[PDB]
Amino acid sequence: DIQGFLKNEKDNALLSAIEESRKRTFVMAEEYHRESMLVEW
Amino acid sequence: ARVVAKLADMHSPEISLKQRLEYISRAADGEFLHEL
Amino acid sequence: NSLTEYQQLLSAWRMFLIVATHNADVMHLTNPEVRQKLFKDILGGTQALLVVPRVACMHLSSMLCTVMIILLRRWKNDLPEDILNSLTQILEGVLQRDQQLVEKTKAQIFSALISVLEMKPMKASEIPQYSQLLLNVCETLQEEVVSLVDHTRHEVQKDQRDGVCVLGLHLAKELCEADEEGDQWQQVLRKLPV
Amino acid sequence: DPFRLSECKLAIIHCAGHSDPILVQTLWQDIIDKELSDSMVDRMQS
Repeated sequence: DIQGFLKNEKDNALLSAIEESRKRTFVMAEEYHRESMLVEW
Repeated sequence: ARVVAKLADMHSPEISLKQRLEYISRAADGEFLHEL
Repeated sequence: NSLTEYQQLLSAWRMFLIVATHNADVMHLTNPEVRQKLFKDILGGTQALLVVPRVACMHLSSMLCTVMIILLRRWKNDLPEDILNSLTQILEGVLQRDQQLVEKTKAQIFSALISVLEMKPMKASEIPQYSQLLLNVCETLQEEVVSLVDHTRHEVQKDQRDGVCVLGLHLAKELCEADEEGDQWQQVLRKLPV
Repeated sequence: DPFRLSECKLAIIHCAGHSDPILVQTLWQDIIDKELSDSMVDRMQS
């Protein structure tokens, strides 16, 4: 049933894409806050 | 609730539209709510 | 009266293209032009078949759907606006359908649209009927979600409901990620106590 | 349909989730023209 394989693949692809975008945003938040701490510091 | 719903649903010349609406207002659950 | 004949012949073309994509080199199925022709043709076929209002068309389009899904998954790198409008009308017809038979078709059309948006990052302005698109997505989400809610509540068919749920969730997530201003999202959430 | 209640048919097909573009056009247009009739400025107000 190549269909189910395809669909689960696309779904997990979306999930990984969102998790990665999330981690990237989180790291951006951390680093921006870090530069902010450095300036105010 | 079931009873008042049944009275609201009874095809009868005595239960006018107004009493139907009132019996409704006085009236596995989620599909029941969507149906209503 | 030619129904069973065309049905079997479609089963043949299906199995043929499947065994082809699994070993494209042996089939010499390297041609991305041919790959795209096949994908577009199977899509439009699923469309025209799913457009007829009045059971055969259902099963036929379902086979075509499984095919198109596996095919898009394998040929993604070879794989848009007109496709968007078409899948829009298709999901529209899938909505005007009785629910108990249109589930798999909705899931297929949804994954298709997801592939259509993931194929190229687009802003809401380039999405035709984006308002109507999100509207329908919201309607389907609301209905199916309330349904899954009642289904989980009566449990005081487990995985498929949650699958469709998470699916629509990520779908709307991406749709909102396309609308950074939320103004349309605002009108939506104002229309629906989601 | 028999009494040609355009607004009513619009509400009905809305409750039925049926989508027919030109039919909806006709429903709105029928509402407009029939109202413009039933008050034969007063027409546009109707």
